[PDB]
Amino acid sequence: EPIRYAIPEELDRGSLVGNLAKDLGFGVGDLPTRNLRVIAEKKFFTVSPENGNLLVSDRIDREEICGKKSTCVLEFEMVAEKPLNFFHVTVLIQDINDNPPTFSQNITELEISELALTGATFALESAQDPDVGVNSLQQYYLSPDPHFSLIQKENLDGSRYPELVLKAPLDREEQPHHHLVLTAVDGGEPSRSCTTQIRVIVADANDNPPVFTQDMYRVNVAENLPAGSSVLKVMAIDMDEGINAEIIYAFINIGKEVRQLFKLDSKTGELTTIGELDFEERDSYTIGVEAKDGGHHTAYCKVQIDISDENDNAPEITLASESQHIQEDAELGTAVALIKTHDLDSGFNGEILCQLKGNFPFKIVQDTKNTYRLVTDGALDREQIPEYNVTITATDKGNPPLSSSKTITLHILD
Amino acid sequence: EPIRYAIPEELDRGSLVGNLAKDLGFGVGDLPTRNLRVIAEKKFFTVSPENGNLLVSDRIDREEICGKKSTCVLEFEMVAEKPLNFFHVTVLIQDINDNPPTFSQNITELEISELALTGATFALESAQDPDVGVNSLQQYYLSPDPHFSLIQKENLDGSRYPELVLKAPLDREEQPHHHLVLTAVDGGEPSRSCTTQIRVIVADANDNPPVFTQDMYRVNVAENLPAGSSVLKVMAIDMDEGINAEIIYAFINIGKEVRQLFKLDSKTGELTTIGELDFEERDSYTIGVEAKDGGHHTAYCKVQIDISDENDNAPEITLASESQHIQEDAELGTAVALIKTHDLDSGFNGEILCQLKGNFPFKIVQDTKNTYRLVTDGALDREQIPEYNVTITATDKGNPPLSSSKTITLHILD
Ligand SMILES: [Ca+2]
Ligand SMILES: [Ca+2]
Ligand SMILES: [Ca+2]
Ligand SMILES: [Ca+2]
Ligand SMILES: [Ca+2]
Ligand SMILES: [Ca+2]
Ligand SMILES: [Ca+2]
Ligand SMILES: [Ca+2]
Ligand SMILES: [Ca+2]
Ligand SMILES: [Ca+2]
Ligand SMILES: [Ca+2]
Ligand SMILES: [Ca+2]
Ligand SMILES: [Ca+2]
Ligand SMILES: [Ca+2]
Ligand SMILES: [Ca+2]
Ligand SMILES: [Ca+2]
Ligand SMILES: [Ca+2]
Ligand SMILES: [Ca+2]
Repeated sequence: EPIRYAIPEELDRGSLVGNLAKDLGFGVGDLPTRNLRVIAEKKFFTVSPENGNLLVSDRIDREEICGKKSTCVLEFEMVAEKPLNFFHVTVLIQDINDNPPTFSQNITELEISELALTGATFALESAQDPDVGVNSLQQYYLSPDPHFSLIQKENLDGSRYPELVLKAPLDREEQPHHHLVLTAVDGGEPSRSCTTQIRVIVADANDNPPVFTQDMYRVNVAENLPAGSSVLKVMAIDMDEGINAEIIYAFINIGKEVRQLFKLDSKTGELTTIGELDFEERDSYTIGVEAKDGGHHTAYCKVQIDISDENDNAPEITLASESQHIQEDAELGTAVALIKTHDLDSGFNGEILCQLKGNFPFKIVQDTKNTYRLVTDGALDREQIPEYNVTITATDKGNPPLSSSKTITLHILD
Repeated sequence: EPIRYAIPEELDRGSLVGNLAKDLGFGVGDLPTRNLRVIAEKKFFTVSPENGNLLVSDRIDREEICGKKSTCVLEFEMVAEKPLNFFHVTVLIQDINDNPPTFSQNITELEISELALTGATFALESAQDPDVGVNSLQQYYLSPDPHFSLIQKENLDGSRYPELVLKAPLDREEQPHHHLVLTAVDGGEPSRSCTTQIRVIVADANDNPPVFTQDMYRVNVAENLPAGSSVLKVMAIDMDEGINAEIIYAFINIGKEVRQLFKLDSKTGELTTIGELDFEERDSYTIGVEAKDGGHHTAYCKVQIDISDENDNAPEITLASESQHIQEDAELGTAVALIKTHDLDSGFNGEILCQLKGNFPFKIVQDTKNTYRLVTDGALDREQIPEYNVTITATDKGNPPLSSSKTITLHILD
């Protein structure tokens, strides 16, 4: 007694579903006398009491009725009169591919670090299709990109979902963004399609250690350099981004001799002096510099600071004599006093020229480069001149030249 | 004429350096008459005018005089009288191993990430030795540790510096700290030594992706569940530290049908309901959950939420008749009205028991599980009772049971 029909959805009003009169043993000779009607909470079908045909009266949208059910059937009752009887009529609504696939968003972003190995799989969002059956099964295609490809797997129910695969390593320092296009095409007639853009943001990874612009920082300064003066500036380049590019500079393998003399900026890398340079104490400094980032990648270089000799030391004079006593009967050339000179500076700043300032019966006789001898070159007499105030002046050959004066009293004994 | 001596440093006062009288052709017969003296800005040596010997007068510290020079010589002048002459005396001070090595700090810290490959080299700070020669060359020894070893290289000048090498991979999740002891021993007699402790801090690396406690979160709720009620709580474990352990929870591959129904906490991972559940619309929800950390490591699990059927729908009654008109001459059993019942709920909540509330000359005759027929079971007469107000009550078999009342007026025609 029950009867089932099968019509496609989205049929215009008046489309023939079937002949309920012919298909139930109802002769037309008593059709209007039985008043064939259709009772239903949702009025989707009507019956013409003239011929007994079951037609449609409203829009039959399968997605509004059943949704995503595999089978969409409608069960209503038909009422006849004289006598009153019920006729259960089932109507299976067939699904047509009238709805295209849709992604949740037109543009989707994905963050992938540079450390993604070749072959890494990244999950993608599947497209939804309001239809069922073959009109809902999707085929996913990715636009050709030399870095990314697409693999398509199936679930247990047969539904297909895309997954992004990496076929080329990602280098943010070469290309931080990748624009892909994913297209979902269902397997119905006609084949409806939709596209979406995938913005792949290459996340930074600490894979580039710091690199100094110079493997050796060699500079020459003077020892009279004041404290705090700028000596040089080391520079390191880190091609990464953010914390993986911030560089801190610091000294390594250093001692208190150099720690109390120089200062390295932890941010700008400027090398200054916190102490006093002295060419006589140390003429060359070799310091190791460390460049470290957030990823603990270290870079090492050496800095050599040369110091020039400045004429900041005056020649001192050392004298010696036989209790600074001279016999008035001494012969010409008798050693009266011994002179020793030395200058702490090097080069021509250390060479000394000793002079005899004044007019005395003596003369300077050079023996070595630093030892002089004061001999007699005139007559002596206690009752005439009892004492001589001999002044010795030694001047270096630097620029500006410095000198010192050493006066010794030489008594004349009888 | 110049003469050079060679004595070790740190000699007590009165130690014999040499016989300047014997070594310069000076007979003792005229030794005190020449008054042998030593002129020097830094008084380190003296000469006894009785025998002509050159002795020491103060502490001879080679580190205070020359520092770290390879050769430490002292050049002073000797003064003789009658006649006055100069005698240049050179004294080479030999270095003794009287100073032990020293590190810049007793405890040094080093940060090494877990990604350090087997064989990675890490620079160490060398020990300083105030002496020179073999008394300054250091031998570095590291305490045996199954993770670290020591390699020793030489510079161009022959000085030796230690470097730390990694022979076993570092896992912070297994051991975040490593306590090492580095010892520096110089090559002098006696061999002086010093130690230092190296605190190796294993820096964290995002190498542990999130892991869910359950690969499947299956729960069953009721459709009358209010909005905002706690459904379940997903949990992910990240064994890393800091940013590499903070986990965010979010839905993946979801649509507006489920997005408008549930809410996943991005921090606590608690799943709540922002919509109204309906067993008649959908009975099971399958949602994908993503667990992502700072290192972009993803973890995926599925959550299945089942819904129980609640008796929240009352059975509705559909009636039909021949214009609700009855002939008073109708035979017993004539179909007067047609009854159709259906309940949207499932199970026993959907099964319906139709009753005939009141006393009328009619009775309910069941045809199918949902269709009833009201037939005649008594006499009829228009002039006696012209109309009947038949009340139909249909009650479901749920808990609590719900029911509806449908009253139709049936006129008696003559
Ligand atoms: Ca449709
Ligand atoms: Ca459809
Ligand atoms: Ca479709
Ligand atoms: Ca890179
Ligand atoms: Ca990078
Ligand atoms: Ca870096
Ligand atoms: Ca100076
Ligand atoms: Ca100088
Ligand atoms: Ca000078
Ligand atoms: Ca010493
Ligand atoms: Ca020494
Ligand atoms: Ca030593
Ligand atoms: Ca680990
Ligand atoms: Ca870790
Ligand atoms: Ca992690
Ligand atoms: Ca409900
Ligand atoms: Ca229900
Ligand atoms: Ca019910």
